[PDB]
Amino acid sequence: SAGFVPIKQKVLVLSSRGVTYRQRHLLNDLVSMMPHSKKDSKLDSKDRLYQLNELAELYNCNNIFFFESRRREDLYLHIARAPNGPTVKFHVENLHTMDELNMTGNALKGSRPILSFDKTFDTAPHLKVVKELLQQTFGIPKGARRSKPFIDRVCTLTIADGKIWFRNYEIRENVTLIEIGPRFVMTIINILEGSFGGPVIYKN
Amino acid sequence: KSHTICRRCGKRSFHIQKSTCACCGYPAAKTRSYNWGAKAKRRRTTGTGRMSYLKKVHRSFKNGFRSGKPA
Amino acid sequence: YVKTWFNQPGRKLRRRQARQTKAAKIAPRPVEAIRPAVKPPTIRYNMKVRAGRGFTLEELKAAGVSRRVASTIGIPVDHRRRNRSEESLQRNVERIKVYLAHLIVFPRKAGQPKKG
Amino acid sequence: AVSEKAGHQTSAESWGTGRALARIPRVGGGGTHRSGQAAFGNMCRSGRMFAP
Amino acid sequence: INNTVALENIYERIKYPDDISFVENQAVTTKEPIIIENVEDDLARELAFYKQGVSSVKAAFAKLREANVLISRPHDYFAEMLKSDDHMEKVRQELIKEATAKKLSQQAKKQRELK
Amino acid sequence: GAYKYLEELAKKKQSDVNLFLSRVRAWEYRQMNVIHRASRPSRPDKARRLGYKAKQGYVIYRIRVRRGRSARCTAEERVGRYCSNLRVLNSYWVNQDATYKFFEVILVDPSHKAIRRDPRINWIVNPVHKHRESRGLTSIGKKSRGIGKGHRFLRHNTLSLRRYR
Amino acid sequence: LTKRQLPERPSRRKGHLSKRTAFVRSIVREVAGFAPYERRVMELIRNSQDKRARKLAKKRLGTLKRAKGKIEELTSVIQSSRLAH
Amino acid sequence: EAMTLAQDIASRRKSKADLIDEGYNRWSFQSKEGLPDWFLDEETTVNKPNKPITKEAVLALREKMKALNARPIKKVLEAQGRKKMRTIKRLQRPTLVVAKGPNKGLKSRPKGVKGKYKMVDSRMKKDLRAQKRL
Amino acid sequence: EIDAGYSSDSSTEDVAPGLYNLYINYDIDGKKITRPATPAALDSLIASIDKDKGWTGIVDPMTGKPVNLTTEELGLLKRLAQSEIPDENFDPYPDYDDFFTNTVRETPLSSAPEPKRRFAPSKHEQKRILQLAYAIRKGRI
Amino acid sequence: ANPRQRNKQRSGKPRLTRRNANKKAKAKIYGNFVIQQNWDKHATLRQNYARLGLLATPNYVTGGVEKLY
Amino acid sequence: VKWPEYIRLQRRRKILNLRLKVPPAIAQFQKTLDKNTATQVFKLLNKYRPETAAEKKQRLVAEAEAVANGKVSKKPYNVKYGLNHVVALIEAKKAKLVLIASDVDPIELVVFLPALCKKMGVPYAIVKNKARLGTVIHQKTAAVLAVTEVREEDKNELASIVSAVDANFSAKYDESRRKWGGGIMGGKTQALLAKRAKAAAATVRL
RNA sequence: UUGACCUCAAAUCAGGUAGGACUACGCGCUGAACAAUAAGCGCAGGAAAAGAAAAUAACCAUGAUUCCCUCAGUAACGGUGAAGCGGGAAAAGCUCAAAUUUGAAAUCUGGCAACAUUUCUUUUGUUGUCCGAGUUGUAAUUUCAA
RNA sequence: AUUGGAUAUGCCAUAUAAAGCGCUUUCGAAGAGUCGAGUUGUGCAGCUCUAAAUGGGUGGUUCAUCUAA
Ligand SMILES: [Zn+2]
Repeated sequence: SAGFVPIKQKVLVLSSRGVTYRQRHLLNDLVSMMPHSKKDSKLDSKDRLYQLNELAELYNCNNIFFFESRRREDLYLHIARAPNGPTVKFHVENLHTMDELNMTGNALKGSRPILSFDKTFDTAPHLKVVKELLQQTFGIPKGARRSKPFIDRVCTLTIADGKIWFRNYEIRENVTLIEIGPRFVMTIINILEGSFGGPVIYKN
Repeated sequence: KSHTICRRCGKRSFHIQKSTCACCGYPAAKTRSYNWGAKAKRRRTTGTGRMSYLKKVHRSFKNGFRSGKPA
Repeated sequence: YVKTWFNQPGRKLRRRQARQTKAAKIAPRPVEAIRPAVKPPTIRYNMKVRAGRGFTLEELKAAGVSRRVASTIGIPVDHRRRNRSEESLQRNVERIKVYLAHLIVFPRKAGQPKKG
Repeated sequence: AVSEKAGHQTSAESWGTGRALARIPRVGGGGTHRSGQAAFGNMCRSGRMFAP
Repeated sequence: INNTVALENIYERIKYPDDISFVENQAVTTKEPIIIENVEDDLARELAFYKQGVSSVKAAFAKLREANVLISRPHDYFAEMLKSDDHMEKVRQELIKEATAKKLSQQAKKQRELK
Repeated sequence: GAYKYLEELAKKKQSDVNLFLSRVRAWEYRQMNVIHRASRPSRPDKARRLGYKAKQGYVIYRIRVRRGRSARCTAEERVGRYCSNLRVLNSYWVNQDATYKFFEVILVDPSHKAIRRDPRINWIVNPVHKHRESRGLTSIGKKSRGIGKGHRFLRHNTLSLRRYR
Repeated sequence: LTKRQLPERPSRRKGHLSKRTAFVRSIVREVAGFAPYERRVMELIRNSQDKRARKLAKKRLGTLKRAKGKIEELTSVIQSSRLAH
Repeated sequence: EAMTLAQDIASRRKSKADLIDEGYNRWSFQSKEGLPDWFLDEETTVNKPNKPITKEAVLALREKMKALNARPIKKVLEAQGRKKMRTIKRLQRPTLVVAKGPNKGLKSRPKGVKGKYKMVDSRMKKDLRAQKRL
Repeated sequence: EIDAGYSSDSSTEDVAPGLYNLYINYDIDGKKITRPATPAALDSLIASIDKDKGWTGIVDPMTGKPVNLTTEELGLLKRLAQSEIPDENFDPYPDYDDFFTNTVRETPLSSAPEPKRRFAPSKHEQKRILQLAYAIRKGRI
Repeated sequence: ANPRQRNKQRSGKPRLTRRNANKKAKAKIYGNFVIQQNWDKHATLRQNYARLGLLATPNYVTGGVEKLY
Repeated sequence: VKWPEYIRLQRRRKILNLRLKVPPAIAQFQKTLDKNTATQVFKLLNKYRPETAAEKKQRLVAEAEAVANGKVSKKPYNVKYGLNHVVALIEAKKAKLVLIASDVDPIELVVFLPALCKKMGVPYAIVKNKARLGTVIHQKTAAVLAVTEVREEDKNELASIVSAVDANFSAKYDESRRKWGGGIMGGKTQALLAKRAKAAAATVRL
């Protein structure tokens, strides 16, 4: 059929050829972070990205994640709504992995987090759309497989000089939060009105 | 005795039990050569003998390896 | 491992002899072929003009030379290079056309049987 | 220049400490006038010159 | 080009209903618009981020308290975690070395005055 | 020409025809020796395009090498040693099973007059082509050592001191 | 400068499908038969399990475009056979 | 090999539907129905696909192969005892020389010296005192 | 849209049993699942002393009891381990399917025009005839 | 120095000496007869080509040419 | 009895090709043209043998003498041979009758020819041995022969041979060539295999 | 019965060829302790290897390989460490597979026989003839620059 | 003496031949257990799976360039 036990949100994750060791570290850290994401092999075409809708329909995932490495020194992340929907391209800088010595946060894999967005996400329209889209993606829907029922971590999204800061924290009993480890500086580049297509509706 | 005369290199290094010379490696077809033995090579290399044919080739090259008889 | 240049004078004279040995073989003709004029591929160097490898198949055809006799009279051919602008084409056509006007081509000996 | 392998061609190692002889390497083997003679040194006869 | 009308239409089309319970969404928007002007001073922004997270955690806990959802994780929970247990041993060793370095520095400082 | 049909027929290596023949020939090649003479190539299409002409002086030798260095490179080196009076021109893949990979090696006799008088294979009679397989100069030997044009594929540690420095 | 439009080089003509190569490939495709995974894929397409067929072909070949080309090739075999069967 | 496969079906790690699809390969279509013994015997010896092997199946097979009387009271006590007593029977189973007079300028083991030994020449005393001061 | 559902055969699913501590701890919504009582020592000894057919020795996380493959599962394992078609009724030997050659092509495959070689006396023979003519007049033949 | 080299140092057979080491000799001209007659062996090829009215290279020269006057 | 290794290989390959399941494209070569029609085929083919190497040189030197003294002919008619030449003739739709050898050693050289011949509309037949075809063309072997043109005398003869091949090879078999070949077993082989199969299926499943 | 072919053997069968040495430079493989290193193994030449773009670049574009200078201790990677451009040395381009010669296997090795030829009675061919190789494909033609 | 590439000249030449350029109301084949995907080792190799035909490779912001086995 179209779907058995339809979970509200599912994610599809891909990586392009020529990704770096740290970039592959971040991608592996993410797929562990959201358990409702289906990993997929490399995409051979760094240019014909519009096929991702067909991949999304195949795997029944409505949220597309693509980690494109350019020149083996730039990291970009395309996040889109699989059926029609917006497509937002981000640029990644100042990466941080799980294996870093400084970051000692420890969370349960699949535990449903709490999303805390900076109020600046409600100022501009494109920021409103991005906040809502990121909410529907990072927020693990109820009944997701391999997910944990307990609440243990909080993911924080903040806007600083037009740059999104994403920080995950582990709540300790008493908040006394501890940085989990995923720390990277985000940069919105452009937004497409369609799934990897359509006219550009926002430009940096 | 533990060594006898090797027929190939004429040295009393042919092991009786293993039937193998310790100097050249007889009866192996290839001679025993080891680059860590730099002095070992210069003791038995080319030129340490008559070198009768090589001297003939060296002498015959200048005229173009010709044959026949003069006028 | 240290590389030394004590044979730098020895190398310079050996090449001058090699040029002299070429001229002994082929005396009425230059010891170098005629290279075209091209513009280097960068924003730093595109103002300059240096010598390329050979004349494109369109530069030969426009000048009047065919790609078969070009090598015979000493004109190198570059099948890879192409003419993206009329400036490069007209520049190298005149380089060949000057060459053809300054060239003396000695006739060969043609075999011809008794009948046709 | 001197030969790069001049003075290195012998097979000498220090005879050890505590034998009432200078610890300069001495050529091993036996049965010749050379065995027991010190080598591998600027001060030694038939030894490498200092800073070739 | 930054079409607010188009963005608003897309936002309305993909808007999550407000009637959705906080349990289903688990997304909290801070009422206080926390602003960190000192972008260069990351230490100052860290306190602001912690305060925003603490406020969000308190709001979520109060909202989820009426939902009868176990916020606390029992000590008997031994499921698979995001951070590998093998990696935790290396993390503990690194923290132990850093703690020992601070202890040695304090001991040396006390020894300097003692001598 | 039939060589087009053979080329496109050898592309589908698990179809009904190509799977039936693969097993039948694999058992047959196992009955014979590890390195045995092949009277004619089993793939006339592939040998043809690798340099083989059906004239005197061209030799085909079939060899199987255990799976689990490149197997093709091993095939040429073992055959070239076995037939030491010939030159290893090229080689190709013919069959395989769970234990063995079967190859056919095209060799050329450099003392044959049909080879020494052929202007298109004269190049192999010169002594610089002695044991191309041994020096990594064959098609698979070139690949195994990264020889190629592009970015994918002693000047470093030497100190070059000029006269006037 | 005055831009010149250039002709097409013969090396850029490569990839063009010929009438004889199309005929040869279709003749050989029928004669040879189908690979074990192709036989399974055609069963799934006949049983209308299109989603399972595409996932299988992508798993076998290793790329979605290769899978999409193979599924189109095999489904054209199915319809052409069903027209003649 | 079968145990690694049997573990995968039961443990649900590998989906049953995917296992069935993975069973349509180059080797399953090489049918063995009716072939002669002289052909099959070499085919199994040679043309046998080598599937991957997991340590868990190795342990499980060892558990199956563990007979009821594999390790009874005697084979766990006297068999342990014979090894222990064997090991017990296996278990029960420097001189200062001064470089002077005839000992001066030696290169190997000197006369009338056996076992571990050390050589002293009274010149290393200066180095010894310096080392002590270090 | 696509409903963001789950197919019945998706490679990701709940419950990942492992080699036979008991993982009877919790469930969804954070409620403690009752731990099933340990089986009778007599029954456990019987199972340990006599392995059931297809004894995998794998325990699901929910219950401490082992999981054993059923008759059909043993049948599929037998087919898979012996390398045969895992479907009992699926003809691996279908009839010949002439989906392309069942219709006759009315035109020649190539469109290249005929050369004049084929309508005039051959040049290779004429070349050899001239060569043989030269040999005759020179007395060689 | 070598055992091969000391072999002929002590040998009585004279060395295979060939006296071909005449530097500063510029190759004589075959090919064209007219060039050979008007070519003088002291001058370089660049000086001979210029004197005869020919071009040694149709390209630029990668150095400073000579200036005698 | 101890057979040599190559004799054992020969006979095992004969039996192995029988017990296995031969694909329809390879099993159609097991069913060749009948003995009577093959005789009539080769009667026509032996009126169009290519002229011998001696007979060709004999003709050429005859014309060479004429020009050597002082000095227009007809198009030669014969049988067409050579795999690439014949395949090119079939695709050109010029061949009137294609005769495929039944034992070409790498079988895929001719495995597509029955399909290619049926695709292009060419009457074809599979005849016994590569040596009979070779004998016609003065060779040791011909993987395939073909007839494109015959003299007006033999136009009626070829039309009879083509009809006989159509009636005795194409109208016949036909469904028999669409079936997988092989699996043939001896008189006592199934009984022995049935005992082996039931014994194996009992408890020898490991 | 007689004979075609396929495969496989045999011969102190006719004529050939391989091995070992040297190993400075060259090309592969293998490889440590402290370095695409030493040692070990395989294989050549007077040079070897590389080589006529599945190459760069983002320009007004360049145009096989090799080497030199430079780029440059630069970018990148985290101390290591390039390459494109640029200046120069030398320059040279090409051969196949995939096409029906089909109005003609036009191709080739060997034997025998004459005839020449020679660094040479020592070398190298030619012409004739016969047996063979070859249609499961040897020549001419074409190689994308077309 | 022994040779090299030219020049002059004699004899022979199988030209019913061969080629360049230019024109097209006619055609134009292009290398597979290879590329690639997955994984394990040190671009390369093993293992498992295994292709395409304006296709495929490599770059860059649709474009450029190239045409492997
Ligand atoms: Zn010896």
